[PDB]
Amino acid sequence: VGLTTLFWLGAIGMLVGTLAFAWAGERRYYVTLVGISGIAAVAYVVMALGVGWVPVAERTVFAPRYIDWILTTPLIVYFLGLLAGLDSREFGIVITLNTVVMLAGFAGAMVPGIERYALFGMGAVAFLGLVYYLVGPMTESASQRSSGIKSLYVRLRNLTVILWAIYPFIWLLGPPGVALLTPTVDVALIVYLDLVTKVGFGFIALDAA
Ligand SMILES: *C/C=C(C)/C=C/C=C(C)/C=C/C1=C(C)CCCC1(C)C
Ligand SMILES: [Cl-]
Repeated sequence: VGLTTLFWLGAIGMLVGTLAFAWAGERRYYVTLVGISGIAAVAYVVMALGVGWVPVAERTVFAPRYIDWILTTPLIVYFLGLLAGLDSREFGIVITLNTVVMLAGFAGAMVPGIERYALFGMGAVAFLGLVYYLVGPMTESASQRSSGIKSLYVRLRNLTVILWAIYPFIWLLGPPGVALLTPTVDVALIVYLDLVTKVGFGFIALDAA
């Protein structure tokens, strides 16, 4: 099982999700889910073709992964913000916090020296602030909606919080960090997480609709 095989698997999974969401497509929600998995599909194909594998010191960094995350994770937060009924100002805070996490990870991965752990730490701090907004203010806000919408928000929120919290550990234990986990295992774990936090996320929304 090679890296390219794992990338192709993620590509196929994202593509199936993309077509499923487009078919089922309230247009805003369905269009967002197409963007979430559609962008990831492209990133995985590019990586499957061997494009964007950047050598850094003694590790290999996958640049398309971080461009993907920077564009798709704010769309996931946007989806959750619509469910919770955020005003346009609360959106700005959480999307700003999200972008800090994603940019810090991208920069830390691309830096060869130990300064990269300083960048990782900053993303960790901003992530804790993002979790606070999901579990607190956004949950208060979602409470004002129908019982079914509130229930859907809580289920997507917990899926999001629990799984997103695993990524920094995979990053740190993998090549970008202490380089303990091997690239193949590290990639396999992230392909699984990407698929669940995007396509699984999406199908839980379809089921409730
Ligand atoms: C579809 C892709 C998803 C949901 C990716 C999520 C990625 C994260 C939650 C990554 C978080 C990170 C930290 C909290 C600190 C810095 C390193 C990151 C980017 C792995
Ligand atoms: Cl990486």
